[PDB]
Amino acid sequence: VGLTTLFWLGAIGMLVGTLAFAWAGERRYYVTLVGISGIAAVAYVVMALGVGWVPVAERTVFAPRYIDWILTTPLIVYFLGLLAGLDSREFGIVITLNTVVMLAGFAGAMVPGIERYALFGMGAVAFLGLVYYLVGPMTESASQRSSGIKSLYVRLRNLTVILWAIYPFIWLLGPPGVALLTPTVDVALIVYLDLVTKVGFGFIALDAA
Ligand SMILES: *C/C=C(C)/C=C/C=C(C)/C=C/C1=C(C)CCCC1(C)C
Ligand SMILES: [Cl-]
Repeated sequence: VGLTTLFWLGAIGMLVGTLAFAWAGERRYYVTLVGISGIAAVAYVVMALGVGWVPVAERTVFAPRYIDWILTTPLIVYFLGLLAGLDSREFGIVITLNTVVMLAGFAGAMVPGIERYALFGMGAVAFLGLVYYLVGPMTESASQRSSGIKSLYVRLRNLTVILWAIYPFIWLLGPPGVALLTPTVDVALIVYLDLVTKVGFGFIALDAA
């Protein structure tokens, strides 16, 4: 099982999700889910073709992964913000916090020296602030909606919080960090997480609709 095989698997999974969401497509929600998995599909194909594998010191960094995350994770937060009924100002805070996490990870991965752990730490701090907004203010806000919408928000929120919290550990234990986990295992774990936090996320929304 090679890296390219794992990338192709993620590509196929994202593509199936993309077509499923487009078919089922309230247009805003369905269009967002197409963007979430559609962008990831492209990133995985590019990586499957061997494009964007950047050598850094003694590790290999996958640049398309971080461009993907920077564009798709704010769309996931946007989806959750619509469910919770955020005003346009609360959106700005959480999307700003999200972008800090994603940019810090991208920069830390691309830096060869130990300064990269300083960048990782900053993303960790901003992530804790993002979790606070999901579990607190956004949950208060979602409470004002129908019982079914509130229930859907809580289920997507917990899926999001629990799984997103695993990524920094995979990053740190993998090549970008202490380089303990091997690239193949590290990639396999992230392909699984990407698929669940995007396509699984999406199908839980379809089921409730
Ligand atoms: C579809 C892709 C998803 C949901 C990716 C999520 C990625 C994260 C939650 C990554 C978080 C990170 C930290 C909290 C600190 C810095 C390193 C990151 C980017 C792995
Ligand atoms: Cl990486």
